[PDB]
Amino acid sequence: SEEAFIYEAIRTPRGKQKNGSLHEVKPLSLVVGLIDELRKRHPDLDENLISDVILGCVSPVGDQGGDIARAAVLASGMPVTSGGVQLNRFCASGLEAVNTAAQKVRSGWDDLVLAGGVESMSRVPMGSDGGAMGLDPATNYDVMFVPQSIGADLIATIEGFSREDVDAYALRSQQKAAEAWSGGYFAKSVVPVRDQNGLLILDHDEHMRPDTTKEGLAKLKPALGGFDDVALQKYHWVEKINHVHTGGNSSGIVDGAALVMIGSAAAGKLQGLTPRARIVATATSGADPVIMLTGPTPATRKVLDRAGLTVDDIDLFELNEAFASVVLKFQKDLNIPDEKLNVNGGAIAMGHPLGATGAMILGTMVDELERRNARRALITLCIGGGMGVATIIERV
Amino acid sequence: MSEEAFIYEAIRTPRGKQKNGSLHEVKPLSLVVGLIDELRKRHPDLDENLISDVILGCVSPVGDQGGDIARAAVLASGMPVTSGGVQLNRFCASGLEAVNTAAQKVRSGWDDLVLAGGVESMSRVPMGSDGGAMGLDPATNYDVMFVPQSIGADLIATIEGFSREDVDAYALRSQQKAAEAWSGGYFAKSVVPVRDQNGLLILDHDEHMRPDTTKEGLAKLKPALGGFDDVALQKYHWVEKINHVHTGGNSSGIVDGAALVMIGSAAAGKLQGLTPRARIVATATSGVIMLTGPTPATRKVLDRAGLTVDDIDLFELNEAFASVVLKFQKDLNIPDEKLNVNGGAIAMGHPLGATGAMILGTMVDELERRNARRALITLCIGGGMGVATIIERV
Amino acid sequence: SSHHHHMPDNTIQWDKDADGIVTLTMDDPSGSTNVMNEAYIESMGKAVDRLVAEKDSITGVVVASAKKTFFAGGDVKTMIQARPEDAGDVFNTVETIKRQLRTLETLGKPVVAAINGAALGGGLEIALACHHRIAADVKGSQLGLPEVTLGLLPGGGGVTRTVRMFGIQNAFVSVLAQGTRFKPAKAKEIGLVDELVATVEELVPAAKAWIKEELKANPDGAGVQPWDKKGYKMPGGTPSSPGLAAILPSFPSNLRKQLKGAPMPAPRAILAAAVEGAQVDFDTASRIESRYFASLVTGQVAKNMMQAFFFDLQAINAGGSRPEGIGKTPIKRIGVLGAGMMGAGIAYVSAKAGYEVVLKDVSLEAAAKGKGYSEKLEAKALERGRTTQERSDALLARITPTADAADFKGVDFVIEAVFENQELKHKVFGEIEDIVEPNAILGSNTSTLPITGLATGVKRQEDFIGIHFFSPVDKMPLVEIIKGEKTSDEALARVFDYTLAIGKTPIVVNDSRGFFTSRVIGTFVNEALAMLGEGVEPASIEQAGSQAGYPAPPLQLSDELNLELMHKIAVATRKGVEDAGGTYQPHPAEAVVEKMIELGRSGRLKGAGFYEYADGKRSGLWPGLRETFKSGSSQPPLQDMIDRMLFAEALETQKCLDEGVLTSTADANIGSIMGIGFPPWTGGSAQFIVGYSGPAGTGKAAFVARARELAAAYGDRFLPPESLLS
Ligand SMILES: O=S(=O)(O)c1cccnc1
Ligand SMILES: O=S(=O)(O)c1cccnc1
Ligand SMILES: O=S(=O)(O)c1cccnc1
Ligand SMILES: O=S(=O)(O)c1cccnc1
Ligand SMILES: O=S(=O)(O)c1cccnc1
Repeated sequence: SEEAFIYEAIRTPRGKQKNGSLHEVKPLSLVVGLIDELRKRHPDLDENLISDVILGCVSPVGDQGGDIARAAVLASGMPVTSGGVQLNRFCASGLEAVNTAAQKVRSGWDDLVLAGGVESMSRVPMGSDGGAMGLDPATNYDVMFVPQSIGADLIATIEGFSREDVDAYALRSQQKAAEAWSGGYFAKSVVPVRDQNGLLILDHDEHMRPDTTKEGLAKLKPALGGFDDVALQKYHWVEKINHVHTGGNSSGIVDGAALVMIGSAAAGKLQGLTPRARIVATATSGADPVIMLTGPTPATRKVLDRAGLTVDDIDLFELNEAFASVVLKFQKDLNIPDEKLNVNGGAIAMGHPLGATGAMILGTMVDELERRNARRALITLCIGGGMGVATIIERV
Repeated sequence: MSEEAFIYEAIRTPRGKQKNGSLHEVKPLSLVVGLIDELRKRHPDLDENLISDVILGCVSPVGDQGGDIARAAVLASGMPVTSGGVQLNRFCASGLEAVNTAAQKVRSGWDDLVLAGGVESMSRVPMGSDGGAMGLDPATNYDVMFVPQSIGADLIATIEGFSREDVDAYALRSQQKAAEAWSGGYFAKSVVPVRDQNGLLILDHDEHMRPDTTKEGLAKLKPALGGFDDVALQKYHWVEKINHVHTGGNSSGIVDGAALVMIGSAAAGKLQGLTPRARIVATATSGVIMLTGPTPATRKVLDRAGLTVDDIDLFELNEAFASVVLKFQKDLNIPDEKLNVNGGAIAMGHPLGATGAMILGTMVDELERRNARRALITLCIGGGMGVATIIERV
Repeated sequence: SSHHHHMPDNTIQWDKDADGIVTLTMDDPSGSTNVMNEAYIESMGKAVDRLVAEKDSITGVVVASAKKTFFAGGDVKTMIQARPEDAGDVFNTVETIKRQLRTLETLGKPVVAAINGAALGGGLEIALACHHRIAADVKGSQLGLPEVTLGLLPGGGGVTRTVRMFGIQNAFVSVLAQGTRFKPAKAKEIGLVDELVATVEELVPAAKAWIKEELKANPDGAGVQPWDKKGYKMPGGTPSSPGLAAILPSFPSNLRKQLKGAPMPAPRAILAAAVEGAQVDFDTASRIESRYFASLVTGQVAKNMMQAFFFDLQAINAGGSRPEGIGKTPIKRIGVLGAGMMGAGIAYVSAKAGYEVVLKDVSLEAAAKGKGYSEKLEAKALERGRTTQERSDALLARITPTADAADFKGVDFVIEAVFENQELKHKVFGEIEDIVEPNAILGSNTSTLPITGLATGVKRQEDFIGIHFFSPVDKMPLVEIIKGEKTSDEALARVFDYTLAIGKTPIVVNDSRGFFTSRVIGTFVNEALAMLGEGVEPASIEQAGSQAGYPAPPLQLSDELNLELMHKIAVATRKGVEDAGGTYQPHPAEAVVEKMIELGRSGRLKGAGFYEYADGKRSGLWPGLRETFKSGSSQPPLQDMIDRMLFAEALETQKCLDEGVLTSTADANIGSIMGIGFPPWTGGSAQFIVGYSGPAGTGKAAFVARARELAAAYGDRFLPPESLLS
């Protein structure tokens, strides 16, 4: 019944892994800083109307353990009634938090919800939380666990994506991320990180290499034994995996956080909030878990049928650039026009902070829909274990 | 706010005790897989491709419980790879928040059939194993005056005036009702025995229960780090001394367990041939002393469903601490014959991430055994949170 | 809980001396070897009960044996009968065994194992329960946990204790995963044994001496294992340790890479029990190990491997196919005709046993190249420390290369290994038959040509026989003895005894075209080439062979066999039925071989076949292969490709068992396993029939059903024979 609207969508800059500016910043501080920015934009916002804070986090241990969403509610002085819940659906945790916030508003049992994600990979590396699919030999031996890297190389092999093909996309991502920054596209959405004294720590995406060349990408070397033979035991018609993915055509390991304010139409009226976009539909699906990175394609199909739309009804497509082959396969499968796909760059140039990425690229499309005065955008991410989440937003 | 969400199945494992427990050798992933196989056994023709998500609550998602335990369950059990899988943590009410999130996914129309529940093997992954953003940041821990749940419960008993014999009287009541519920066969079809890879029995009862508890034995127990008592009284400055009345015999037990709930739309139930057992009427979320969160969450869920206390037939509040239940009973004048009628966590245990779904399935069964209409389930939470849910028998 | 389970003679002798040291002397009076049977369990239960009752007058314990071996193996005759409904009994039995060893391990006083001989499986598990292990360095003594070779796991604490001693990785790779056997010197090198003695008479004295010093020097830690002390640190860390958890997810994938995806559950269960046990206390780890053991014993693969590698392999060594009523006959000089890869390996394994070998070829340069095969095998043996400089000289000195037929004087055992051709074999035998001893065995290493025909080229046909080796001879354990129509029983027993002398396993085959190994391996390769002609992807065919459990994929093997030789076998098979007025149905693989020969890709020897070979090294499949056979036009389920290769060999074994080519299922199972590489998890090409398991069921009836299903889809060659019906 109730329609979920996006009122605010902000994010931190993405600090790089080695000698990154955000390494000295606890992941809790990254979220609190975004909360304070929302207050600056709406000083008379009745925070008592906020019923939940939903944060995606893939490695909820150490600095990110103990329900970091509740920690942000308490540390930022929000009312103790604002809840706080952490969730983990691997790469699409940030987008699942936004969709869960939207589905909470649609059910009529929640009126105004904050959602997003946070990941400080330089302080909490991925895999720090352990896991059963890797550290239980009985179930690991059965499900044939294979890292996302080999699965991405397997996709390039089957589809015929050469080393030059994936590197060509990686260059395109660098060029479009540079044009977006130099063009001021991110001026209002990227909230610079500062210390307790107000000193600047980071105000831009450190991982970007705007002077990338195809010759430089071709010099990079491609990314524990056994995983290569295990993948071919299932995909038995393939003789050899062509390893095309490097650090230059795969997503970057960065730190960052993102926040989205979602509420009903009546909630926006009571608080003087102008809606920016509307959540049209959300969907979840998946494909094989040995190759993975293939769940978003049927999730995109599922979210289109549910909203009664087709590819030609969508103005912008945003797929997380975990690996270049996954995006190129997604483009071939649905015949996505090149000028509609990741128009402001992606995680290859700017980084992939796991639990926050989904909310970041979601906020990116909200801004690009307004800047272009376009109508609809589709946001989707590939997921480990073979999952996929998709969302359609409509400009308001 | 259109599609109605129904409960089709609600099962749980027995709860194994912390010291020399039968479930210590069982990985928490296997506790969930065992419940999934039980659902298959009860519906051998269920098209699992209709299941769109598996939502598991887990407070310590590290070690054997890390890496999205819900996705591990989907893959390990052989469920369709399109069934998703997500872990969430909202402290004690994670199991109920997973059920509520599953119900809200069905109401939005964007999901048809969802598995929901929780898992916590506390004898393998103890509470606090995941660390915490508050404990690892003294600047935040200093400003946000942090006091453990144990002391806030003692503070509630001090302010409300609950004596050591008052809280121990409730602990005796819980042990007696839990033993009566087991002897009467109330849990025969909802507690699924845990077995090994050969079919041998591992556990089939809540081995934390002490059905021979006496008032004298509870009085001999001793009450459960420095600073936290002074930090609490810095906030509640009108209180002189905190009366420590909570022991291990009137507090929730540390146990291992899991629970699964199948939630779906009316169309999904008809399509798969499933009988709806109850209907999700409403959910709500609101809330240094902690544990005072479920009182506004209960009023909010009653106000949201257009009901009062007199409309509810059964009240189920998690027995984290005896004083928390006694305050809840006093704040809302809950009749004694309606409050935790089959015992609670003091007798059977509190497996954190799974408790919310366990006590929900307990009320689905007791509503049908009594042929009653409505029930209310709520859990207190650390940090000051609270979740409540109203179900109606179909 | 008791030390007893639920009549048998006592196994353990009790002896307490004046110092208070109790000596438990294991001596089962119902056999020459101490075995972990129901008599032992009851005996050790009474002994352990007595140690507890008399604890106040006991200062130490010495576990000893009165046999030539210390303690070897368990009760296979009982384990092979355990049904899935018996999982509770099997669990209780191994729990009672480990409850006895745990009590002995925690008596508060030192326990020393005096290992006088072989301590294998349950025998080593008893010694591992002791606080100190002393081994006598004698000939033939071995130590290890070879339970995995029977499809089992060390369920008497072997997994739990070796992991506590060496860590997860070292225990799995070096001890558990493959059941490696160690000589006493190597056992101490890796920590499996603490000290050595020169003879068995020093053991019990040294055991009591160690107890006396341990009580005096280490009074607080006496009788306390390292994993029972506070502050115990597992070597390599626990799964929660950050260093081990970095590589731990790669352990199952590395295991799946080594096993090539073959369906053998025992290594998987050992790895799971090892890791799961390292996450909990010792007792809980021990109970987890029990459940994984009961999982394997009640399974079918363990029954297959117990049948093949215990019962069948014993019956063969006991002279099952050896003619009864024939005495021993010595061998003094062996003469090998031909210095190829086969003839050189035959000369090596014969001289390594201790025989004097005369290696004849047509030129001295060729015979010298044959001995160079032995010299290069001794060079690799010295560089890795597996032999001495003196034994290598005595080995090579027994090999006398030559090029003259006169050097075959005094030879009483001839083994011909020339090129596969009847006229060439008739020629080289007539030259030397009058120069060898009048009772000399005239053997032939032919693989397909019938023996009865080759025996006509000599006068002493009663001593002509087929002695079929397998390349490489130095590493292949089977010898296929083919009995011609004129071959006597004495010649059969003499070749039988020779096979055991060189350390190889024999099978006896009646004369026929292709014998048994060459004929059955023909159906396996033919099925792969048939699938290639049908349009199945070559990579899928190779995957099906590896995942079925074969040591080498079938297309790769086809190149090592040469398609030119493969075509000649088919032409001889057709001519062997056409010249009898019979009917011959060509295999679909024949058309594939002919087209590859036409294309000049006849195998590895040519330099090109189904694979590409650059500098004598295989380097990927031939890219033109997919366009030649329309690869991809047929995509059957992988299990169909696997079953087609397994069932073809199983059905051919049944034929040549009904035709009388084979005389026992033991020869069929061990012959298929050790001869041509039939997957060991099946238990052999004959055991595969009685142990098949699929969606239909388990047993001979399930095999017949699946075979009829394959026949309806892929051809009447999969129709089950009459002998398999009721
Ligand atoms: O490795 S193969 O040569 O089998 C292959 C398979 C599929 C697509 N390109 C190449
Ligand atoms: O005496 S105290 O200040 O601890 C107290 C006692 C009962 C209720 N409120 C406060
Ligand atoms: O049963 S055991 O695995 O101990 C064994 C012992 C001796 C030879 N084969 C197997
Ligand atoms: O994983 S290992 O490389 O130790 C292994 C295991 C079983 C057989 N061969 C090798
Ligand atoms: O199944 S048979 O081996 O009889 C066969 C079938 C088709 C072509 N040649 C032979």
